[PDB]
Amino acid sequence: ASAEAEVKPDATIEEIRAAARRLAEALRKAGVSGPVTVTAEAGDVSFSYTADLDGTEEGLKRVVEAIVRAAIAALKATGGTKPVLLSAVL
Repeated sequence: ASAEAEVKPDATIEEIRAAARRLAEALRKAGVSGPVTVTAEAGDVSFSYTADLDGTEEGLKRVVEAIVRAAIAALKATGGTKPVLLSAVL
């Protein structure tokens, strides 16, 4: 019930979404269902959201969009000069 990816500061939006889909896809690969709390950590800031991972494709895309939301907040808050640790906990 845990997944992490480290995103480079210079990352494109496609790269961020790729990381997000890897995290949600790893959570999908345990038969594991429930509220997922996602977090993006960068420097001295952290942002978290909760998305329901229910089993539907639509739940997966919700979780992905929460991850990408948190990630962009982190990169904006650190000026795109610091790596971002994406994590998703179930």
